[PDB]
Parts: sequence; C-alpha cells; structure tokens
Amino acid sequence: TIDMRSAYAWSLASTPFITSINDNTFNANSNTLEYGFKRAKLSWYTID
Amino acid sequence: DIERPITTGVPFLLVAADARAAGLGDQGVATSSDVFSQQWNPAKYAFAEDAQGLSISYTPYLTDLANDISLGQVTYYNKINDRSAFAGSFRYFGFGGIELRQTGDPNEPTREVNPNEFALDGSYSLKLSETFSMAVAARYIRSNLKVATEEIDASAAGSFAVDVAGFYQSEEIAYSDFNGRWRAGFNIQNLGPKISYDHDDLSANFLPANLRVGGGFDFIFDDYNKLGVSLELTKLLVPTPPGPGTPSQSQADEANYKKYKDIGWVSGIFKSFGDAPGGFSEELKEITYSAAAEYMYQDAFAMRLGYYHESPMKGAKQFFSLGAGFKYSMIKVDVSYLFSASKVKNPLENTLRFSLTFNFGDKYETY
Amino acid sequence: DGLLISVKDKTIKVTSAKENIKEVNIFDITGKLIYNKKKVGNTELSISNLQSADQVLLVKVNLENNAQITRKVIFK
Amino acid sequence: TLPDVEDINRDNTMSTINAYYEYSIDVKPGMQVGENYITDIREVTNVD
Ligand SMILES: CCCCCCCCCCC(CCCCCCCCCC)(CO[C@H]1O[C@@H](CO)[C@H](O[C@@H]2O[C@@H](CO)[C@H](O)[C@@H](O)[C@@H]2O)[C@@H](O)[C@@H]1O)CO[C@H]1O[C@@H](CO)[C@H](O[C@@H]2O[C@@H](CO)[C@H](O)[C@@H](O)[C@@H]2O)[C@@H](O)[C@H]1O
Repeated sequence: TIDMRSAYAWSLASTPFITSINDNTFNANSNTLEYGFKRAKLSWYTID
Repeated sequence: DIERPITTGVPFLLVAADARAAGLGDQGVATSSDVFSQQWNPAKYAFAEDAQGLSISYTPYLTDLANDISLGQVTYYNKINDRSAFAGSFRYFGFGGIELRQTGDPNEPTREVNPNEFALDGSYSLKLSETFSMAVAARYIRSNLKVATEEIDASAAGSFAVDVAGFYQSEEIAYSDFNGRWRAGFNIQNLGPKISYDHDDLSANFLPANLRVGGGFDFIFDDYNKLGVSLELTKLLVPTPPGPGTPSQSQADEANYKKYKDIGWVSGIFKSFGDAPGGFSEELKEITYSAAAEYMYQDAFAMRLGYYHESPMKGAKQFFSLGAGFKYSMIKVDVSYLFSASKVKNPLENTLRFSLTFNFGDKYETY
Repeated sequence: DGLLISVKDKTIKVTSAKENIKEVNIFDITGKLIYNKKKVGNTELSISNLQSADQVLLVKVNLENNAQITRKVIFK
Repeated sequence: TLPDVEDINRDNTMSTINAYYEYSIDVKPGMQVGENYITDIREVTNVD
C-alpha cells in the first residue's frame, strides 16, 4: 500500500471535468473568473 | 498456539533485567539475597550481608542487527540497621539515539530522538521477625516509545505502582548428610492505576500486576560448597480478555471487549481469579513456573542452571538458562545465556546478559 | 562515516559518498526482513516500498569494500 | 512554512494537461456490499 491520507500532502485543486475534456459542467473550460464560480468550500484536515 | 494473551501495558516491567536472575530462569523471589533483588523481592534486602551495594545490568536486544537497543538497570541498596534497608532501582529500555533526516544535504541540523521506557522505584524493607521481613515499594513508570510526527503526539505516558513483598529465611538446619537452609517469598507487583498511552480515560491499559510465590532449599557441603534449588510460580492479576464470545456476529465480540475494558484495576485484581469458561484445572494453566539450581563455590564462583516454562496458550516463553558469577575482591560479574525451547522466536536468543555489582560498607552477619 | 540515510515520506533514500552500495537489508524492530535488495551496485538507493507496521526500523548496508554499517531510522 | 505555489509535484514546472482517468463512488444512506465498489462493511454498536 501507498498511504495517501496525509493531511499536509493535499492542496486546493483545479476545476475538474465530470464527463470528458469537452464537458463544461463546473465551467472548467472558462478562461475568466467564471472558471471558479462552481467551487464550494472544502476543509481537509486531521483533528489534532 | 497462544490463545488470548493478556494485554497489559508497559510489558518491559516483566522482563528480567539482571543476569543472575535471568540465568535462574527469571526467578529471584526465593533465591539468596543480592543487590539485584528489587525487581523480584525487595523483602530480602534486609537479609543482605553487606552494608550497601550498587549494580549495573545490561540486556542487549537484537544483538545481530544493531547495538544501542537494550534494557539497562541501575540498582542501589543500603541497610542502615540490621532490620531495615532502603533500596532504589532504575530500569531503562531504549533504542538509542536515532537521527531524523528528511533532506540529503550534508549541512542540515538533524533532530535526535530516543524512544525510551523507564521505571524508577524505591523500596523500604523492614525485618519484622528474626527470620521474616516485609517490603513496600513505590514505582513510577514512564513510556516515550513513540516519535512525534504530524497528527501524532509523542507525549510520554506515566503511571504509579505499589509493590508488597515478603521474604522468610529460616536458620541453618542440620540434616543427616548436609546442613541446608529454607527460603520462601511472595511478591505482589504493579498495583496501580491504568496507564493511558493516548492520554484518554476511555482508552487505558492495565498495569502488569504480577504475583510471584517461590520457595527454595540450600544443601551445604564442606562449609564451602552450596547448592540452592528454588521453584517460583508466577501469575498475572489481570482479567483475561474474552475469546470467542461470552454474551449479531461482531456485536457479541464488541460487547465482550467493552465489558472487559470497563473494569477497574481494583476490581480487576479480584476478577483475575476466574472470568474464564474453564474451571480450576484450566485456571492452573495461567500459572507459569521456573525451577533453578545454583552451585556456589567459596562464595566466589557461581554456576546457575534454570528452566522457565510458561503456558503454551499464553505467552509461550519456555527456555533454559545458564549463568556464571565471579567475585574477585568486592565486584561480582554475572553473565547469562538463554537457550530457547518454544515455537516462537524469543527476542532474547543469542543474547549474553551482563551484570556488574560493587558491594561496599560494613559486613552484617547472617542468621 | 560516508553514508547519508534519509526518510522523507514513506521512502528511504540511501546515498553512499565516494563508495558503491552492494546490498541493503531492512529490518523491523521484531527482526523481520521487510525489504531486501541483494543486488544494486549503485551510488544512490531509493526503496520507497516499506510497509513499516512500526516506526523504528533498522537498515543494514554493506559497500563494495565490505563495510557493514547499521543506522536506525524512524519511518515517516 | 512553505509558500503556496501552483506546483504540486515540486518539479518547478506548472503542468496544464488534463489527461486522466475518472472513477466515482456514491455517498448514500443505504449503501450495501456488492455495489458501488463496496467490498466490506463493519458495524460497531456500543462505542464509548
Ligand atoms: C546512588 C548511588 C550513589 C553513588 C555511590 C558511589 C559511592 C562512592 C564511594 C567509593 C567506594 C564505594 C564503591 C562505589 C563504586 C561504584 C561506582 C559506580 C560506577 C558506575 C559505572 C569505593 O571504594 C572501594 O574502591 C576503591 C577505589 O579504587 C577504594 O580505594 C581507595 O578509594 C579512595 C578511598 O576510598 C582513595 O581515594 C583511593 O586512593 C583508594 O584507592 C577502596 O576504598 C574500596 O575498595 C568506597 O565507599 C566508601 O566511601 C565513602 C565516601 O563517603 C562512602 O560514604 C557513603 O556515601 C553515601 C553513598 O552514596 C552514603 O549515603 C553515605 O551514608 C556513606 O557515608 C561509603 O560508600 C564508603 O563505603
């Protein structure tokens, strides 16, 4: 196994595609601020 | 194989730390009085022949792999009168200094950590009668065997324990062919609150409460030859974890484990006698034994043979032990070796335990 | 003494300064061979394959001149 | 202490390719073994 649940090893991700490279679901093809209009909040951590 | 071993914290308290007792099959509760008699039976410290003594003992772990992983012990006893004695010991199991590096730069400050586990105890032994003595010991045990990383806390876990010991040594009684000596001893060890490594009251582990009862007889020949044959029985005072189930499938196991872990140590000591489907015939299996014979020549040469047997269903640590001891003027050197006889790889195999003791002060006669 | 062991993240990088690594043996505190590379012949080693059920693990490396050097490391 | 950089693999270069494989799982109250890539389910009843 390769452990992938380290908290500090994950960072904020880019806008993804949901079906294919031609899928404009989360406005991933947008070249403006609309590229980030579908980003909801996400906190990734490990409770101290 | 091993069925339902007892899960107790700080197990290193149950490991022999001195070469003399380790050469006797890990028994010291009924043997002759010595400086190392703190882990086994402090009550015979009042029967020591010398005013005071110090001792350093070494037990290497994984000798073939690497050094600095070992259990050391420093003991110091001193009897002020012929009836009382104060002793203090310090056991320390450590992996040695370990460097933490995450960069290949030669010029890079490296953090050195030594995951360790020590126990410092002090005992007072009072000779009540002319042949019987008692002893009370208080021990503080700290464990720092983990390394601090992200989301992991390496805070040391500490606990306290109380040991009550008693030792009886009759006078030299003459027989048809020899003038032997009878000895007996009992010791209840590690009586204290649970130690929590996670620093949570819900997840706490019982201290390895132990009960040792031993007896021995010494045959004396020619006034300068001794042969002491001793036998010790050892039993843990911790309730046995549930096995298959004692009420779906995993619900019974979870309920049994929750009931087992929600038991106080005071209640657990009394619950140790039983808590199993088997009767007294199966309850006798919980008692391990050790039989040893020590030959003393001129009180300066010692050859020790021992056989220590645990139950195959728990622990399963059966072995023989050889030991030698030499006293030149005031320094006793003891070396012990272990021949395993169990199906499980004993971590003490190919290990020559060492002990070095200096005895000094006035000499007290032995009754 | 010539070797620079390092454990960054689930990997054990072994570099031998001015020498050639011959074999690397990795042991847990139990004494079990969790890794063995009998044949490398290279200056740089990168295991990146340990399971390491515990934290402290022992590595033993011998060079081309038969220099048995053991260095305890903590798995990160 | 590390600065926030748009470079996750620490190769000093910011990749802009979007060639990947997409897997998905559902998060539903009534998930059961045998579907949705579920291989085992462990139920704990009495948690302190
Ligand atoms: C918690 C432990 C505290 C530490 C205790 C150390 C005690 C040191 C005392 C040295 C000693 C004990 C051997 C210990 C060696 C073990 C070292 C372990 C090393 C581990 C790696 C060695 O003495 C022996 O060794 C020889 C040295 O070669 C001596 O030669 C000569 O040595 C020199 C003249 O003695 C010459 O200068 C040198 O020219 C000679 O050659 C000989 O006299 C003798 O054979 C002798 O003990 C005696 O000294 C007195 C001093 O006050 C001690 O007083 C005690 O102090 C407190 C006790 O602490 C007690 O409270 C206290 O009540 C009590 O009054 C007593 O003990 C006493 O009996």
